[PDB]
Amino acid sequence: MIPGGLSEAKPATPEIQEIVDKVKPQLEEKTNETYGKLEAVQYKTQVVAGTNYYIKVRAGDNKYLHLKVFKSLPGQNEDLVLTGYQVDKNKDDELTGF
Repeated sequence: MIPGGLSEAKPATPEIQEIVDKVKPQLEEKTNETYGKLEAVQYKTQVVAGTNYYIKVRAGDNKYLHLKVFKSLPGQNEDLVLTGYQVDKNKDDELTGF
């Protein structure tokens, strides 16, 4: 199907959305939409061998970003990893959510 980090994930936390203001200090005040889509979109959680994370970031209605935070630690513990990473404008443009 096309689940946007559903089930195990919340709607833009005060933490994940803060990331949209750190590495996305433009994508967070650029869409300048008249709604609440200027921040994180949501973050799902799922182990793996360090704890995978899916940070789908929100950039408004026309802009959208995305990330996958992963604390790589499969027994060897060799730094983290982020198989996810995206800007906005219309790349993560995906209307997901229950």
